[PDB]
Amino acid sequence: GSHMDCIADSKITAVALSDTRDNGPFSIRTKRISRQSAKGFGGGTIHYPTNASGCGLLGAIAVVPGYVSYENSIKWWGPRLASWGFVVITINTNSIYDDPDSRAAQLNAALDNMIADDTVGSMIDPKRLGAIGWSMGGGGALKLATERSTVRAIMPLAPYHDKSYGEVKTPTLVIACEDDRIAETKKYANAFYKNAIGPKMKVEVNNGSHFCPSYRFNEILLSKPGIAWMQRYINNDTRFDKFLCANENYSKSPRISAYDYKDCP
Repeated sequence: GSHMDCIADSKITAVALSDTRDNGPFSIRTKRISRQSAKGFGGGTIHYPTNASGCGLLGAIAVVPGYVSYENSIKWWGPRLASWGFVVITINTNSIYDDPDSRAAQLNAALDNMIADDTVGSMIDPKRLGAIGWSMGGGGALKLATERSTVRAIMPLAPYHDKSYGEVKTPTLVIACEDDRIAETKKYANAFYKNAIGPKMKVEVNNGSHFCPSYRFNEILLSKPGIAWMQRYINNDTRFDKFLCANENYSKSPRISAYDYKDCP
C-alpha cells in the first residue's frame, strides 16, 4: 500500500506493468501548460488520474527531454505513470539546446508548477516528488537530486552530464544504453551509478544506442522497472519490491546487457 492502497494487490503484476500507453489501473486526463504560462520551463502536459481519490494525496513526477529534442522524446512516460497513480508533467525546455544543469532548474520549476496548479495541486503531496530525464535531461535529474530533498526518486535515462554535479543519495534507477556513442557508459552512466551512495539500480539495454530509452523505444522493457522504482521510493509501496534489485533477474532478459543494484529495495 504505502500511499497507494487504492491499488489492489491483484493488479500489481508484471503482465499489467509491461504494457503500453495508458493501459494501467487508473483512467487519466491531461492539461496543457503553455510556454508563456510556465515560469522556468517551456510548457508541457500534465497527466493525472481521474479515479484515484481513494489514494489520498498523490506523488508527482517531472519528465524532461534531451539535447535537440522536444517533449515527444519522453512524453510516453506521462500516460504510463499517470495510469499508475502519479501526477506527471512531461515538459519542453526553454531551448532544445539547454544544458544538463539548466534542465535541472527546469525540472525544479515544472515540479513547482504542478504543486501550485489549479487542477492538480490539491491532489499532490509536495513532499513526494520524482524526476525522469533522457540524455542531458538525465543529467538534469541527477543534478536536481543533489539540490531538492523532496525529490524522492530519480530515473536518469542514457544520462549525459559533462560537469561536476556532486553527491547523490536519492534512490536512483539508471537506464544505460550499451552502445551509447554520445554518453559513453564508461564515462557517464557507469560513473554516475558507481558514485551514487543511496539505493541504486542500473539496467543497461543490450546493443542500445543513445536513443534506446527515448521516443517509446523499449517502452515495454522499461515500464516495469520504472513504475516499480517510482512506486517503491516515492510512495513507499513495498508491494513493488518483487520487481526490483535482487528480487527480479533482469540479467536474464536478452535485451539487457548489464544489471547492477545496491542497497535496494
